Amino acid sequence: VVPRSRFLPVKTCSDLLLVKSDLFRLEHGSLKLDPSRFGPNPLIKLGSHFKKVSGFNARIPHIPKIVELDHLTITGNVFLGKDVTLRGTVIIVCSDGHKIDIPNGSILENVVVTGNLQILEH
Amino acid sequence: VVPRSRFLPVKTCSDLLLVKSDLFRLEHGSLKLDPSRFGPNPLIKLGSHFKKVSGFNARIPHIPKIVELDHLTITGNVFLGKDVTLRGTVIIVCSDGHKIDIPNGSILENVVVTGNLQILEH
Amino acid sequence: NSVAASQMRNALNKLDAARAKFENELDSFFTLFRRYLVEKSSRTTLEWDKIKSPNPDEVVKYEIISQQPENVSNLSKLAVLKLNGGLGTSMGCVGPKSVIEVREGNTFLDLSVRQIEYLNRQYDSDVPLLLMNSFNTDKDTEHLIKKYSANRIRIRSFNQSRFPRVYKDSLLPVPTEYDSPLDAWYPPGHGDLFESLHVSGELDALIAQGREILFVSNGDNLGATVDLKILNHMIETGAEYIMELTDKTRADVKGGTLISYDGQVRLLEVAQVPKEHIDEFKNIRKFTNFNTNNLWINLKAVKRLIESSNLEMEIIPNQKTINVLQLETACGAAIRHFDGAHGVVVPRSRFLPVKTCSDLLLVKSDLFRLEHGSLKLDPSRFGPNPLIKLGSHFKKVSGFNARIPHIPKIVELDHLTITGNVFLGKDVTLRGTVIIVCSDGHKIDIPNGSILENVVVTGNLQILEH
Amino acid sequence: VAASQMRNALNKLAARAKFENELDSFFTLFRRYLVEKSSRTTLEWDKIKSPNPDEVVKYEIISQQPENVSNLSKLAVLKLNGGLGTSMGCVGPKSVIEVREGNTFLDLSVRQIEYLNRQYDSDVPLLLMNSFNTDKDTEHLIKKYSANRIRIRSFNQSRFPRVYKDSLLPVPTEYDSPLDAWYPPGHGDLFESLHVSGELDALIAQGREILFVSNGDNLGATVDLKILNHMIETGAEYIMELTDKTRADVKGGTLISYDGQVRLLEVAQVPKEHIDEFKNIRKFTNFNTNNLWINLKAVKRLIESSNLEMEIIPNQKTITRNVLQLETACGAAIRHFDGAHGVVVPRSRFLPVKTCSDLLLVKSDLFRLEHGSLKLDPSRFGPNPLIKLGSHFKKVSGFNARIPHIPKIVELDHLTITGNVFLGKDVTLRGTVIIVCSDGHKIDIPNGSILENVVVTGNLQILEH
Repeated sequence: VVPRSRFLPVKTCSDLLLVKSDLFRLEHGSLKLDPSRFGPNPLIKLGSHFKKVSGFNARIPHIPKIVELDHLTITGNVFLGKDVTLRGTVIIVCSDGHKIDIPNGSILENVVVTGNLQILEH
Repeated sequence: VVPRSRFLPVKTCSDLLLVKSDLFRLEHGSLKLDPSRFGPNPLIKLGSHFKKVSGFNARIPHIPKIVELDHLTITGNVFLGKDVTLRGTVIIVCSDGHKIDIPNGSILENVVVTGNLQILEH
Repeated sequence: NSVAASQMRNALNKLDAARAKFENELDSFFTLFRRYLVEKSSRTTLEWDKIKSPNPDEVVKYEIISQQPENVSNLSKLAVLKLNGGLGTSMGCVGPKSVIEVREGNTFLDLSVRQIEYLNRQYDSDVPLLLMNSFNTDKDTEHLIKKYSANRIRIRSFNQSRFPRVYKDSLLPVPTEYDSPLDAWYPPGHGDLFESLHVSGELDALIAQGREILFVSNGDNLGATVDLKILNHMIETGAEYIMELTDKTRADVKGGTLISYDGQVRLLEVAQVPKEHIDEFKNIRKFTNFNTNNLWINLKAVKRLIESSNLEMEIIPNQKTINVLQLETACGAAIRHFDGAHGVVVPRSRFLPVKTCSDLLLVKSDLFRLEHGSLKLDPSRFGPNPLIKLGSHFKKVSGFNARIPHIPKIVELDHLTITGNVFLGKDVTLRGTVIIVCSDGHKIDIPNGSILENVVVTGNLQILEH
Repeated sequence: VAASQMRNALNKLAARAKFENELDSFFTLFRRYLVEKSSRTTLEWDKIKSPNPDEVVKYEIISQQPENVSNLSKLAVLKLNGGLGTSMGCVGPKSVIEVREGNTFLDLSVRQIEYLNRQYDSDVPLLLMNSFNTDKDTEHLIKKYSANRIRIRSFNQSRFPRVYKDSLLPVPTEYDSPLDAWYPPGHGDLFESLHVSGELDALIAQGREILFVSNGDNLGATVDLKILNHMIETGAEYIMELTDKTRADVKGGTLISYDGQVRLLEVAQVPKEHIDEFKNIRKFTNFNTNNLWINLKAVKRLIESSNLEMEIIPNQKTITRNVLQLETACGAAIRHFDGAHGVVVPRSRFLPVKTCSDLLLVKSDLFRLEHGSLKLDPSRFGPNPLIKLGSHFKKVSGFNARIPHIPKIVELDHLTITGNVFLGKDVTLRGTVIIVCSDGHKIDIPNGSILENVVVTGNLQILEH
């Protein structure tokens, strides 16, 4: 037996977000977990507009501060802004047809988010 | 001929957002305009769900930081989170029968926002 | 008196009533209100520097109680009170929250009886159930208690205090007469327990009836059975107050805990943590426990501290518009003012609260069996219980039954969260994580027999009898 | 080490005139880069001062100067022309994009100098400084202006190589190996190339004393006589036209006195600690409108002694086979010139056309056209209306799609149009108009509608019955 310390798989862009976040520091080719972080890692379930890697960067070009997040699950067509913070449980689910722009700096915590929202450069 | 300083009518909950904001420090019963603020007040055209004071408080229970705003226009049924910052020009227009919930700590700067976003305490 | 205080004692001069002079009520209100304003001057928040974490003596783990004693004779003294001042409007109900059907037809109060009925029978004893009511509930409870005529329990109810609500702006005692509008009073919290417990004379009568300890629990806590091993621990270590604590889960933060402060154990709530430090408090990793409000309180000690008026608890100035101001206190806070008073951890087994219809689904499911008024968890179930977060079309109880008339098989479910207008069919099974979220405007009928497992469900779907 | 790597790799050839004098002129910059790349490339903040009436002249002064006609014999006019028209959908130079009443940029300038000439009897030469991305298309194009009251001439600037950002080796290998591998090194290249062409020799040779340089896409850059005489009375060798800065132009360049000389401070030269002060338009009130009056003789001498040397602008860019484009700005050269200083003009002489929004403005009843110049309407009391057209309006094609009939807007303050919106014949836009149309919708504003102070939203289709 060995601790998950050494089971850190990247199967899926959902895994790509985890290892890209502030939840890890990169030292000598190794992802060392934060001292703050005293649990299991958060359960990230990004839906499929996040499957391919071009899709994922399109949508998460600025990795959110996820250090106090348990369960994130995002569904449908969603674009996260710069400097977004996720906390507790965040369920964002944009239904077929629509698309949601989550504003820059927005900070979501224990919340279900749904609908249309388009944000455009004036 | 005085400076506009000695003209600060409060006719409308738009005026109310202004005088209630980080634009002014209060001191011995007088609104002192913030020193950094270089020139004319920002132009605030809140729409009609904002007319009565009841509605105003409904949607802005947390006056957004606006010390760097020029133009804000808000039309339709819109709710504003804790710690919003409005820089430059913000236009939030929400169509008939919709609703939009601006998420806590969002930094809206120079944008047009439109759509239908519900944010629900999970 | 003070300037604003002599204006309120002037209302004590301001306040068809033959020898029923509620001066007792008015006076107790005065002491609180005056001090409320006195504490209005200073920072009224414990110094963070001097808050220290409890040591094994002050907060005893469960294992330590567990394998120790078992003494029947003890029941001679034990009494059981159930806090009953709550209305059930937040669950969409006219009346005492505790008369809502919670499981298989049984109300909270039924289950209270059943559980105690069975305590009395198992050891041929006579322990009484005590229902502390309030002016909002007292009327209904005395009628509702009449049903158990010829049971194996002596249910005895009593009212707490009536206190006058105030105005946020003018800060003057809102009403005028012994009863102008009912929606003008308020019960002074469950800290007001002690005064009206002895003002009713249940303090005496219980001591006189030969009883020495109350086991106090909430109306809406189904887990709070009588733990003999505790009644013993409390009686051997001759403690005068025992608070039951359970491990704080990620969604328990806001709740208060016991600390060690100036060599006493006392109850720290968020309101009494300074704003620079609240986040540290809410940190579950630094505050492993919280108060379940399952309290064992030495009756003798209550008399002592009441007659030597020392029982002094923090003021919660809750505000409601019917803006207005309600000054109330909590039973738990008094803990410091008791000799040998300490805390005891206990498993969630006995923290089973029904705040919310989301909680109603949990306790209604196959996840529990009902034995002797007790919800015993399945043998299969070896974890934490599932996190159920039903959205608001589920807030009132008529709404919830409309929508979940047939409780789903939830035995292998972790996280369920449903949002918007959703109707669950007969024989639905939930597994793993189920996130059903129907957006504004729409409504989703989940077909009969449907079985959802690790799935996000969304959209419109209407199902109609052909 | 990066030096000899550049000079050796740059020396490979694979022609009658050796284009080396540029590849070497490059090496001078490309090297300099390394030197500065290391240490401080930020002027000491603590030494900057705000100019004397000496160093920035207000118009109040110039306003009353002669308006001399007989010195056009000293004037030669230049427009910068290395800019493409793609960011407006179009292709070819920017300068040939229809701007007003079928007139391109080029057309309007020609019309103006032609007018200058005819009205005054003077043969003022027009000069288009092209680039490789414009030269040929401008050479054939200009030939349309045959038999005119205008002596038009063009020329090309330098064809510097791009450099690979990571490897720091030059992009091309051959004299033509991809057309992606070259870049024109900015309007600071003006002099250097004005020299290599020989118009510099020709202008002096033919008695032209002063160049009046302006951007291609500036429509207000007319010849101001009132300024010409100021410039000659003072004998100053370089004059930079500056205009007040507003909310929308914080990060434009401005002019300052600094350790004895007047120079242009751009944002890059400011310590990262200080931009929260640089952008206070209470403290830095003008910007370089890029209308530059310039003494040709002074240019000759300065080139000959290699005294002209502007601030390095790296500008990192990308193309598919990241890369670096070291370039420079004529405006910044002002320090090296003697007597040099600035003059505060009205915004009139700043009318950039960067965007189809600008295009709506200059095409509207806001301006009457007269002999190649946009005259702003007399009634119009103060600042131009603020036009923020959205993205379906970016390309010129789309613009014409939706506004084939420029709306009357002489009384507009703010217009914002977002989404897919079509505008009828004879619309009038008063005050504030906000038309925002959601994703997947369309809105047809009906003929002769008067929108004044409104928010319009929805989904209206209007169909020829």
